[PDB]
Amino acid sequence: TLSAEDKAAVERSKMIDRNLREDGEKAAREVKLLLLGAGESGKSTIVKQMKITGIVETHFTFKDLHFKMFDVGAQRSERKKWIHCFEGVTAIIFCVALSDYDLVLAEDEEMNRMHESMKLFDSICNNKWFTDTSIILFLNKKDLFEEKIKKSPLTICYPEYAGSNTYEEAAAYIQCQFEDLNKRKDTKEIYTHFTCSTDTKNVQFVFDAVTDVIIKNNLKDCGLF
Amino acid sequence: VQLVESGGGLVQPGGSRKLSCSASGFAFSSFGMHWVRQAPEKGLEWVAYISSGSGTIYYADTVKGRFTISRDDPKNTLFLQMTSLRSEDTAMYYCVRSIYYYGSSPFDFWGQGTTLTVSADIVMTQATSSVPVTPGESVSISCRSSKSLLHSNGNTYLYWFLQRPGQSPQLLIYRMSNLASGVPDRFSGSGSGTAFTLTISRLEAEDVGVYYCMQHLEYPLTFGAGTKLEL
Amino acid sequence: IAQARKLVEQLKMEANIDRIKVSKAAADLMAYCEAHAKEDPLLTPVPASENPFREK
Amino acid sequence: DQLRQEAEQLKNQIRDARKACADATLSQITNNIDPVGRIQMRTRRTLRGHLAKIYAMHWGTDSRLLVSASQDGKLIIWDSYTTNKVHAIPLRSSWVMTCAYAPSGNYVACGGLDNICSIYNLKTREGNVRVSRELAGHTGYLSCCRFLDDNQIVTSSGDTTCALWDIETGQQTTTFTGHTGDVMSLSLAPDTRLFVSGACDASAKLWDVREGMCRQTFTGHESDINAICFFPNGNAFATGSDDATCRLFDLRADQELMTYSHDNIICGITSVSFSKSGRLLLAGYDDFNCNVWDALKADRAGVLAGHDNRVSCLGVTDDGMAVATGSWDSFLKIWN
Amino acid sequence: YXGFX
Amino acid sequence: SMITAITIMALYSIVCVVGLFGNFLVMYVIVRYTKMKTATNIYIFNLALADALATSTLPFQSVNYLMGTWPFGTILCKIVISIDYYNMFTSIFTLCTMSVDRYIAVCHPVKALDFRTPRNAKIINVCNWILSSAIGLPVMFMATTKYRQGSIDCTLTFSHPTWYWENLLKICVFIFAFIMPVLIITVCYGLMILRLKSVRMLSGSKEKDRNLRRITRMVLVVVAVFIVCWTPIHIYVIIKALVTIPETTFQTVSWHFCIALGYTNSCLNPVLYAFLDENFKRCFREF
Ligand SMILES: CC(C)CCC[C@@H](C)[C@H]1CC[C@H]2[C@@H]3CC=C4C[C@@H](O)CC[C@]4(C)[C@H]3CC[C@]12C
Ligand SMILES: CC(C)CCC[C@@H](C)[C@H]1CC[C@H]2[C@@H]3CC=C4C[C@@H](O)CC[C@]4(C)[C@H]3CC[C@]12C
Ligand SMILES: COc1ccc([C@@H]2SCCN2S(=O)(=O)c2ccc(Cl)cc2)cc1Br
Repeated sequence: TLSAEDKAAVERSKMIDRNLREDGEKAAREVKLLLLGAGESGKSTIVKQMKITGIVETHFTFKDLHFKMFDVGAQRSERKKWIHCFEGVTAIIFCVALSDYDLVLAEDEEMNRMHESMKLFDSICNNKWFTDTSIILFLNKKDLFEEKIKKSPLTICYPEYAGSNTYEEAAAYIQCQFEDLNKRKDTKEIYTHFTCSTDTKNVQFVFDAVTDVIIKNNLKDCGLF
Repeated sequence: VQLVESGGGLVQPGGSRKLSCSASGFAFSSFGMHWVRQAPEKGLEWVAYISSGSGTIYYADTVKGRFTISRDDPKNTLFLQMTSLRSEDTAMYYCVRSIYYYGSSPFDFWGQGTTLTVSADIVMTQATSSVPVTPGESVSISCRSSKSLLHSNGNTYLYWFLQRPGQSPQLLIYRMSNLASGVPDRFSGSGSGTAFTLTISRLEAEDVGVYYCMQHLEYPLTFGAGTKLEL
Repeated sequence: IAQARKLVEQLKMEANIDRIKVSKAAADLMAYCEAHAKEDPLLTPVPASENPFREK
Repeated sequence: DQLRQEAEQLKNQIRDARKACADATLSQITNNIDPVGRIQMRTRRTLRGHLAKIYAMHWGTDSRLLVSASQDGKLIIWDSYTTNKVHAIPLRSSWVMTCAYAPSGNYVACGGLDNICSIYNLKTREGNVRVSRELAGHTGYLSCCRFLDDNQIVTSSGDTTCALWDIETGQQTTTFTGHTGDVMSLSLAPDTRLFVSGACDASAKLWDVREGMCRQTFTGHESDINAICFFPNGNAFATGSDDATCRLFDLRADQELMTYSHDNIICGITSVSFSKSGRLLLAGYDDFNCNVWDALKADRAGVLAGHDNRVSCLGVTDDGMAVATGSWDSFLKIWN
Repeated sequence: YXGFX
Repeated sequence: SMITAITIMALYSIVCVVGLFGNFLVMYVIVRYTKMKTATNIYIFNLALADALATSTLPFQSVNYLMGTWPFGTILCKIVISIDYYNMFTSIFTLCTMSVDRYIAVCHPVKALDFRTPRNAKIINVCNWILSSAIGLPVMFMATTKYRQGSIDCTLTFSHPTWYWENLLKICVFIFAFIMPVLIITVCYGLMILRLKSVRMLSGSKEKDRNLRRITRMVLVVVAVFIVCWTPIHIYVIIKALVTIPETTFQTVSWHFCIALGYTNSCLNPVLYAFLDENFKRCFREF
């Protein structure tokens, strides 16, 4: 029914289809992570830890698992108009620097950095495009935090805190404050890790969280969950 | 874009030889490939065709069984294995690229050709064999087909090629109305099913050569005898 | 200072402009729609033969 | 603080001029003309292969070829008559929000969260599509791009500015500034001497390509403006917003003419388009359906259902013969 | 099982 | 008696309606409101099929009982006996495949990304259907229509020793349809549950533990229903093989109840593997 050139065009289309299927199969095996946080939260330090103009893409392979980290800090536009592009992301790595409680934001308005981080975390975690998406929360600059906490009380950020002035209690209570922002605790996990200078541990934590996410997805696929 | 053929020379009848064409300067694996032979004093004749991906292969009835066509994409090479060579296999063999998709122009680039010597369907008719012309006047070349080349999809699969003395033929017109890239607007193709014409207005010296009409409706791939222009 | 000057100047440029009556614009749109009604294939189901999109 | 009072005075003067210019609403002027009646369009083709979310598509001027962009990192050029795939172009950045097809058919443009407009040449002698240019100079994501010709392209960005680019040199000749919000879409006039852009400040601005300045501003929407398209003759344009309404703006009258909305539909409008006559306004919605509106009567003339996810893009052929809808479910459908 | 058989 | 017949015929027939109804609906719903795109639907359909086909061999058996004779020929018997012994292994193998698939999904997620594909699932199904042929074909080439007491019985027939081949077939059907499947089911599901214990979104708060308990109960129900349904017939067949028993009414009723109980797994699978799947329910919840 087809002419010779039509048959050749159909064969070309079939080869294009095979290439598309191969690309989709390669992509589906690969983990996608969305990196969020403030500029000084320590995005770059963990980025270089895990390694060893718009959107920045980072590749790394750990234990036969491929990762694509998407950093969107340069995008200063309205987040509502492009956040949905990351709807089906495996996990969101949210970075916050612990030493930001004493520091106030550079802008004229006097507001603590930790509260801006908390508001951004609340907006991201409770976003309608991320309802079942797991969040790996990194609390960086722990050494600076333990120095400043002895040097300065933790009541500065919010005086409601009446607990003892100690690095362990302060760190745990900040972790609890961040985790309390989760409004769906039955269907969303938050993995909290206090970042340290050892490069291996940070990659291991992300790998374990992603393994849990993949197990959850597999359970949903099988119909068990 | 460059196609270089090799593997020619004299051969004993009943023997074998393997022609090889090396492709450079273009995406070889995305092009279907053709072998076209030309006897020393005669016109063109399609030999074999291998599609991109090696999915489909076609042969001329006069070489089916004896000839095999293969391609090696990693080396960007085309191969024609020939066995039991007869007296009719003495010819210059051209390797031709052709890409098939909506709006494409197959048979656009021809190789230089390798000479092979052995020493011991739709019929396309070029009504005229030779006409003398001079620069300035319009020239008309006619071709006729034993079957209508107008397909039900609206395309008429007629191709006009020009072979200047000592050179490989080049595509002038594809599907009887589309001008090939790099060809001046002097050349025009027109006509209807079973009757086609090539018009050359404001003729120049380099236009002198042999003009061939080919059909691409079905895979017999048949050429005309060839209309020659002279000064 | 500069922002105020820019905004005021541009708004003034947008201010003095010729404007036709709205009824005229409505009539123009309706007239264009009517004049080209037959050429539109989507308004009326096209006969199958002339329709390039058919079953295979 | 005289500036704030002066600006308010100028806005009041513009508003009074617009209202005095208003004497009859388009609705009753079109009351006598008869309805188009129910518009029943069937799906004639379904294009498969993207394997991911589709964000943009654009018809070719021959009304047969079309280009589609998806988050899979692929541009696909389809032959719509036979459903064949003409080309499959891999993208460096898979985060693509827009694509365009050159009127000559020689080039395809795309862009996204990379803040770059990539121009791809379709007619190379090597037989493959390569990147011919990478236009850089926006500080935000590109949301829409349209070819004026083989050498000029207009782009809109999430940095609140539009830019006219000379493709040969790779530099932006004209920069259009004046939107306070992100610019989500742009539409070229048929003559291409002026275009219209819609942004997240819930306003649309009309830009003169040569002069480089906004000539008129239209403010009727509540939340945003996601899509915009000129009326066929070029004297009007329709806008689709997040407030779940479409609006028709007349350039010469310099105000809104009519609104297209219904109570039972409350979701956002992703895309809009006109039929060749301009009688039908096709709008893609977040409720997975496309609504065909009687542009003159502002009544739902029909519905196109069959997409399982958001209708991200829709476009009508220049001959007006068919409609194409691309959705978040990774499928393009031709409707007729 | 064990009805034919 | 009419009572024995009534009972041995009522059960056989009722198993048939239940089975063919459920299996056919699931097979139907897989091809209407679901679509075989996942490996799970492909396995669920294939099991629904084998179970429908096997329950279909029941009506002949029940008539062979009440009429006391086969009236269908030596060709329908070969299509009866063979289909019976073929959809037996194809459903058990599919159950084992589902078990192994879930085990890989939970305990090897990274590798599961490479192995769990709809295209590999079809290969696994074809492998199951081809492995079932190794028992199907010899059964088709050995079925006969011998004559007993002026009434034909279309049991199988074996060469020379006859006891040797018969008992070898019994052992093969008892090891590759009861023991080995039990081993895979139990081990795979046990390891899966052990792994799920640690998983974070299944532990912790009350509802996560509730979901974990739900999954555990479903798994245990599957394993039970398999063992309870298949053990009695196999054990009683072994018993009959070793020793002879009187032909008491109790004996006949026990025979037919055991056979129908073995078939009852085909009737329970539709609810245990399709109606208890969250996706299937999410399909049912929208119309
Ligand atoms: C040697 C003989 C028994 C082999 C013939 C039977 C086999 C090959 C048949 C039996 C049932 C068939 C399957 C029925 C359903 C499906 C799911 C469908 O989405 C893809 C193909 C697949 C998986 C079929 C392919 C072939 C199949 C596995
Ligand atoms: C393991 C579980 C799930 C299945 C149990 C199967 C039961 C029902 C089987 C196993 C052994 C069987 C018994 C074996 C032998 C006899 C002697 C016979 O003269 C009367 C019936 C009787 C007493 C059988 C009745 C049914 C029986 C009790
Ligand atoms: C989804 O993952 C898998 C699940 C199962 C299998 C193998 S091949 C098909 C059947 N089995 S079996 O139940 O273990 C089996 C082994 C031996 C015999 Cl005689 C009969 C059955 C393979 C894979 Br990859």
